[PDB]
Amino acid sequence: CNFPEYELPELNTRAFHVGAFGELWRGRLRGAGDLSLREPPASALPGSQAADSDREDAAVARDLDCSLEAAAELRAVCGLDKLKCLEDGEDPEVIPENTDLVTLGVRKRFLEHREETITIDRACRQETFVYEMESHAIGKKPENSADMIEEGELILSVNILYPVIFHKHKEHKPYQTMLVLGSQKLTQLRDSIRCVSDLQIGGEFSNTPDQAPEHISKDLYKSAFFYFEGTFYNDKRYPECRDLSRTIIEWSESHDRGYGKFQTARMEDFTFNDLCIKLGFPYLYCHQGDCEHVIVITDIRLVHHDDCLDRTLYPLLIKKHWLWTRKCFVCKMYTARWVTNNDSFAPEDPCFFCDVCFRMLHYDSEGNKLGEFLAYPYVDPGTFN
Amino acid sequence: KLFQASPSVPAKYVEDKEKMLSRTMQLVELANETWLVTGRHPLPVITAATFLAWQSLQPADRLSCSLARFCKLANVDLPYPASSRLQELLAVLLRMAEQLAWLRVLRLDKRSVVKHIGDLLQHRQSLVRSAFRDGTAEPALLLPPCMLKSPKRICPVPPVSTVTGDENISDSEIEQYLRTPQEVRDFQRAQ
Amino acid sequence: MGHFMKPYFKDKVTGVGPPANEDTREKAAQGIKAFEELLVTKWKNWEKALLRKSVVSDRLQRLLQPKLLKLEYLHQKQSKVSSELERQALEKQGREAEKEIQDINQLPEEALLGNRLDSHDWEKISNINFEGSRSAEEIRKFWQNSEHPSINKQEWSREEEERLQAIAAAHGHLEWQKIAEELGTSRSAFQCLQKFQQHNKALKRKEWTEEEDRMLTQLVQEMRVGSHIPYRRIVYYMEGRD
Amino acid sequence: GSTTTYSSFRKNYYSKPWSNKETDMFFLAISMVGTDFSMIGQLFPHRARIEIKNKFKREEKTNGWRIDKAFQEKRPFDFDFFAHLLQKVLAEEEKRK
Amino acid sequence: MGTPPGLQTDCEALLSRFQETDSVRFEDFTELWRNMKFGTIFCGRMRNLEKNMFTKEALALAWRYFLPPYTFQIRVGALYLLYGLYNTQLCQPKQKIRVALKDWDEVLKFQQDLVNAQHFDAAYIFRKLRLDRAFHFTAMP
Ligand SMILES: [Zn+2]
Ligand SMILES: [Zn+2]
Repeated sequence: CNFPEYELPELNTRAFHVGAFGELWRGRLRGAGDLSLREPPASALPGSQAADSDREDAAVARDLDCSLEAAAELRAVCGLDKLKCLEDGEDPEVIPENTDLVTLGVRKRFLEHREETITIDRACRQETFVYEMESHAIGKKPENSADMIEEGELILSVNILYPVIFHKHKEHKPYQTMLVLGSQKLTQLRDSIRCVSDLQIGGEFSNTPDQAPEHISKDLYKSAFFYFEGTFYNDKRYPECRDLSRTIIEWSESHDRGYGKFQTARMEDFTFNDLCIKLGFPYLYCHQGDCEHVIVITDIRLVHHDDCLDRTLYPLLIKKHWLWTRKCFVCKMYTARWVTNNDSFAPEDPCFFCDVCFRMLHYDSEGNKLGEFLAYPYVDPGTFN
Repeated sequence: KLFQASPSVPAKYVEDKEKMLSRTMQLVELANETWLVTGRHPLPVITAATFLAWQSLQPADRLSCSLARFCKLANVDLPYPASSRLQELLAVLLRMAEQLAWLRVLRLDKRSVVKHIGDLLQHRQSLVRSAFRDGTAEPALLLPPCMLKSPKRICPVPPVSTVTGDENISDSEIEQYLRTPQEVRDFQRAQ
Repeated sequence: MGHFMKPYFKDKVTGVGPPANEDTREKAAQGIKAFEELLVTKWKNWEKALLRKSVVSDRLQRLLQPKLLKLEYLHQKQSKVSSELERQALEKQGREAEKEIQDINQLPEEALLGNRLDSHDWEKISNINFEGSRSAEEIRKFWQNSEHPSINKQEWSREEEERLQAIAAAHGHLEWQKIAEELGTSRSAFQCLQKFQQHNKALKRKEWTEEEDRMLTQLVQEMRVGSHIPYRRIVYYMEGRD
Repeated sequence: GSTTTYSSFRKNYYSKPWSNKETDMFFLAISMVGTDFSMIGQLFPHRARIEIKNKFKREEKTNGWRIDKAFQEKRPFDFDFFAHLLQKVLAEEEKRK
Repeated sequence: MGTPPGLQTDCEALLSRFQETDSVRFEDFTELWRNMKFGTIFCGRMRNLEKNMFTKEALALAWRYFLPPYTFQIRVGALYLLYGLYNTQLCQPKQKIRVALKDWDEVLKFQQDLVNAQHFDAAYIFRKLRLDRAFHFTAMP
């Protein structure tokens, strides 16, 4: 069945079909309205429930199979005054001393040792990006009706790992996390990806540095594909696209290289609902022929009224990882725009140069080449990350 | 199977047969004159030489391999003595290695000596005559291992002797070799 | 689960991936570099010591091996000739070699190193002594431009700093080989430019200008989300920053 | 299936080493039974007659004096007590270990 | 990250001490909640990200005690714990309890069980969490 379950606890799940999985949610939620994108009433203190009583008591009596007076009793009984140890207005910035929590004692040990001139600051907590992604998008609705999430829509969370693996650490991962819609297609996720590999450029231009190539790799090549459950999904919307799946298969299935038989679909063939997939299992996306991305589905769920409902922001970026810039070797403070080989001036080969440093060191007042070296323009993936 | 590419051996394992067989000759010729061939199963010598020759042709590519790891690629089952021959031959070649100062400077050992056999093979006839302590017409002993372990004493004259065989015999020794009737009954019970 | 790290496909018997595709081959033809080419590792001290060891061994071998070739060819010829006087003359040449090996072995390390621009076997060093871990030309640059003892490795003096800053203007802060040569302290153009740019006021900024403000505002408006911006990645576009 | 097949001398297959307490029982057997290696092979079901002969050949190289000393220190013979002594001492050796 | 610092002991101590009352009423749980002042946990200089992610993990932790194999009374206490955690949080929007598809039908059947036990405080609090839409329809908790 398309019934989720762990294969490895808290690490990956057993496979299920996305569309049937969404319908399994909605078979338990459709008509009930809990999946709706419309604002419901909420709790309050028992002293101000009078206005909501006329609407709440009857429904509570219906659902709990009790009387109206029993519903009113339960409503006043379960008021938030029984739980609000914090008054409405107390700030979170200070630990309330009127507590017995072990958690708040440990928090006391965290905070008190920072209260010194060497450590007093309001800097980052552990990481920066996530709440910025939430706050700018959460609870918003679109300006266009065509960019409005359907009620009960499946919301997927996909981690796209960077091609630059840390290669000294394997526990934590370099990635940016992306939300996609069940009804949407792979085309939209591929188009939304801003990866630096599309910006790849080259060519040797030590003699004429200003004749840097006019075309980025995106203008020269457009091949890209996802891969799930043994199926490649290759783009063929443009003449710069090539179905890489054929060549991969033609070599991989020639021997018992350790992988199963694969099949070929196009990128535009599948919506995210059409997949049969596992959560947490490593999958593959590749583009520009060489930039392989490890794809991990980290969450999938129905939409809710508190979510970001503005599809102009979708596919929605929700997390990112912070690569370092390639600073020039000359000044060591500034990111390089050039890289040189066989350089008679540089102490090492290769050597990275910022635009200014490159130009003064290797050229005279008229731009004439000085010394022996080869030069290449450089776009920094540690900057364009 | 090293002479062509195959899904089991990519090119970095592929090699030219002529070079390998030549190298093995230049090693086996050392083996015999260094007494290693005589009185042993001959094949382990070939296996050891081929393994190391194949490595030394591309040491940067091939130093990471092993006996069985190499052989099972060729679907070859290897001698267990090949380990003995290997240890023996590395012991020999380091003793050649010290003879040359421009090899001596690198402080060669088990790991590193392999990638210089191409260097040593050019001058091996000088290395042996600079290395052996047996400089006689007919510092290292050029002898088979059977006494490279050295005698505990160099075979002093044996005690060839005779005795008086005609003496009387102590009957007590004879009666010690006899079971008493109590012991006879014990064995009968045990049987 | 970390086994699926790049390459996502890796063969189980040899570890190799799929062969080169059309797009990658055309990119290589066009000279478009791969991001794996950007990985550079630091020279740790034993690497430099091993480099000096390799260079001195290369020089020692370049010296001795022709000598020993002469010696052994002489000995081979001697082993077959029957004329006694010719035998003794060949022996005399063998004695020449026998003396010379002892003398050259007694040479010190610096004399073995010789001059900065002498001929050394970068290829063999790279793929045998360094096993290909560092390429031949990388080793060549490192040695000949930083590691050979003839390179000025000393700290910058106040007079050197001031004369650098003064004579840099005479060449327009360009053509830094000429600046290094005019400095007279055997500095390299790269060394002079590095020392200049780590203090040059024109590069490192306490100031602000209109185009820097314009593009800083544009990138902030483009890329900021709430409180976060990529502070030190905006450096690539507005110059002189860190 | 290949022509590289090795052939070498397999008649030295791995036999079970001898224990020190087992050696002590061997000596008290020379004291108690004698040099009837077939009979000793019966008192030690885990050892066969050839093992007894090899044991004697190994012992005689250095321990002839102990062989004689045990042989003169004679004890009355009982198979049943012998077997009990063996397995009890072996169990005690395992429990100590 | 998983289980938050020091939260596991506080949650289990509250649940065990509630279980030792041999009572299911939300009133007993609230007196216990207010003696130790558990609602204060959402103060203590947690900036917005920390606050939201702490609320998420606290709700997911309490979910495990709301689920089987725990018995009726302990699950009722864990439902009250979820209730307190959700309604005393200081997040905007109110962060959600992660409920698996494998858990949702069982939890609705548990609502019916709470109703059938005539033990209506827990049933009302569950319905009220549904009205707040605290529960979230995620594949995994
Ligand atoms: Zn990419
Ligand atoms: Zn610079």
